[PDB]
Amino acid sequence: GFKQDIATLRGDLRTYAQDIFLAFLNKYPDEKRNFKNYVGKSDQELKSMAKFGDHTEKVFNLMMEVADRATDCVPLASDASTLVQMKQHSGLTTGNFEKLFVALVEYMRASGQSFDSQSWDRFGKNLVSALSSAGMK
Ligand code: HEM
Ligand SMILES: C=C(C)[C@H]1CC=C(C)CC1
Repeated sequence: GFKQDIATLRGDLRTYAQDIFLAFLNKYPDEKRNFKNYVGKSDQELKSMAKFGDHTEKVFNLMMEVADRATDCVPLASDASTLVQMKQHSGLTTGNFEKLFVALVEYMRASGQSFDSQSWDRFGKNLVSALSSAGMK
């Protein structure tokens, strides 16, 4: 289920984080705007941009903590505020997070693994809702 999935992802987090974030940027190429340095780069190229591996892993480190502290795929309001109140998310809307979670769920669906993809989809919905409530537009 969801908790085991957090363990699975954490066991190879660098690899999952890159592959899911790349799935996100390739499904929604306009989202590369948020990361100028990423434009005109193949996946392999991105995977050798220091900022890429480090921002991606830090995104997934914190996403797995927020997932771990959730009850029934509902994140802590305190975690939602943090994501809203981060200066680097100033430009962001819940739409940015929507699309990340659509790509993550689709990645899990297409994987050969028994990810609880329905739980991740509810998690993404609930986090978007929490982000709105915490003041993201
Ligand atoms: C659960 C979802 C997310 C988490 C946990 C998260 C977490 C983080 C963290 C921890 C940082 C700081 C990393 C660092 O610079 O050292 C960061 C930076 C940033 N995040 Fe997010 N993030 C999430 C979703 C998003 C989404 C959906 C976007 C855009 C569509 C985004 C855009 C950015 C940008 C642009 C930066 C700074 C730019 C850079 O990488 O140099 N984040 N995020
Ligand atoms: C495109 C990727 C991997 C970005 C994810 C999050 C941050 C903060 C920058 C790298």
